[PDB]
Formats: sequence, structure tokens, C-alpha cells
Amino acid sequence: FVVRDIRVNGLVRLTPANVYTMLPINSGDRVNEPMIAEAIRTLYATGLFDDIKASKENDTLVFNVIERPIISKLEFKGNKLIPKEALEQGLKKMGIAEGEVFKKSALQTIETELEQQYTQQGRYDADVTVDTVARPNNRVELKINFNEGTPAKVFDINVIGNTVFKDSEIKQAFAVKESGWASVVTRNDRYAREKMAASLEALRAMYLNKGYINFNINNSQLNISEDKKHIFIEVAVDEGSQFKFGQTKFLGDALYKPEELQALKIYKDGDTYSQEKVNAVKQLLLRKYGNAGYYFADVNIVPQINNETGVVDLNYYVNPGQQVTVRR
Repeated sequence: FVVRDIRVNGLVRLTPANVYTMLPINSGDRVNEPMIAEAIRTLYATGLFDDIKASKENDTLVFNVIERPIISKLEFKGNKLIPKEALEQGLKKMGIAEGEVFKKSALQTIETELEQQYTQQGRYDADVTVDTVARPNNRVELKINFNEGTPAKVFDINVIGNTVFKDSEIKQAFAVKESGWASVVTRNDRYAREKMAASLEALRAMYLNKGYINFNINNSQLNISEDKKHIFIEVAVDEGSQFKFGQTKFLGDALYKPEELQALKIYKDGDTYSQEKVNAVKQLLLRKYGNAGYYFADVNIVPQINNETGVVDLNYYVNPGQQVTVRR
């Protein structure tokens, strides 16, 4: 292979003479793999190409390239909180500015940096999306849309008496990532009351689903710091011992339920207690009665709890109420 000519296809802004100068290979030189790779390498060094491939078309050396676009303008939509100048100055350090070569692989990185700047301004739910729109003469416009989220809060959740669940699990029970926390000013506000009640209910549900029927919250405390940044939460609980399912008894007015099956599919005798399983049985019974025309059916649950054996026996007294065609 003696190169009698070299052609390079894919240039828009870059001139052919420029690339020929950049190319270590010249017309008339004998080429090879260590040539061509090196040539591609130096072209890849340029920073102006995204992809380069080579071919040998009948003693002609052919490069097929993709030129990277040039940033024409940066569009900001949703930056009411941060002035465009400051995050533009942040953008200049990574090389994203008007008149710069744009690398697509760094696109998400740009987002990250904006998110990583919108944390030093005290915002946690930062989400920035960047759209590239093509512009004539191989230019590109970066339309960046911002989503501030809610003001960030740092939590100091502490639970006294937790010897079953790992601290991450209780932290999740508190539902840290929620919009309600940002709207709380003081600890006796309605929002704090509702959020604390929901979190304590979630903690209680976690304990009741694991078999801790005697679980009882002892005390709770929420503390906010003026300009609401740090929230301290104290929850002292009484775990109790773990309990297991005893014998099931569907007394009262089961009638429209043969037995078992669904109850046994949910749970069996001797396994770990769970409030969710009992509620599932209750809602199955209520659904069956509702489909049969009993729109006011109820299930009353009476437990016999033996703490020494740790065994709970459930009695389901179901009250169907009046069938609809009886009243109408």
C-alpha cells in the first residue's frame, strides 16, 4: 500500500488542509497499521473528533470522521435562584461555554456539576436536564432546564430501644425525602404533627409486621433550628418480645367462607405474627361480603395474647350487616 492520495470525509468547519497538516501521513508515503493508528491517535488527540475510521480504497487512504460541534449559546430556563453568571463561571472551568468544542459523553457530567453546585446553595432535590439543538455550520445550542426541588434538611433521627432493626430501616420509616418537611417552620405546626404521626405509624407498622405486638412508643420529640436546616428527632420505644401466630378461629358470621386456603396462603399456625397478614385476611373477608351485597360488613378481631409462650390466638367475629335486597 503506497498512498497516492488521502481523502478525509466528514469535515464541516475544519478545512481539509488543516487535517492534512495535522495528519502525520502525507501523500506518497507508504503506510501501515502503526502509521494509521498513530494518525488516528493524533487526530483523536485533537479534541475536535468524536469518531474516526480508516479504509483503503484502491491505493487511496480514506478517513471517515465525525466533527464535534461548537457551543453557540447556553440557554437557561428555571434558574430563578442562582444567577446565570455564577453557574456559567462554574461551567467555564470544565470548558462548557460559548465558542467551545462540545463532547457528548460529558453531557450528563455537566448535569452532575450543576447538581453538585446546587448543593452548596443548600438544595437537595436538584435535577437539571440538558438538550442539544443543532445549529447551522456544525454548531450546537445547550438548552439547560433546572428543577430546584425543596430546601434541604439535615436529620438527626435517634431511636432509643431499637434492638431489632438497623438504623437505615428506621430512617426509611421516617420518609426523609418528602416535600412536607420543607414546609415546616416550628415543631408545634400542623405539618410537623402530621409528619411525626405518619412516621411513628410507619415505625409501629414495621414493628407490628415483625411480630412485636406489645410494641409501644414511649416518647417523641422534634426540634427545629430557626432557619430550618437541622431537625433533631428523638423516639423512645418499648419493643416488647416477639410473638407467633396461634390457632385461627373465624367465629361469629363467617358463613360465606369455607375455611383456610386464603387464610393459610396468607399465614399459618406458628409463624411470626404480622399486622399486615391479619389485615389482609380482614380485607379479603370484607371484599367477599361486599361483592355479595353486604355494603356495611365489619370484622372485629379479638386476640388472646400469651406472653410467656409468646402466642397470639386470633378470633375473627365478622358482622355482615343487612344484605342490600333485604332493605331495598
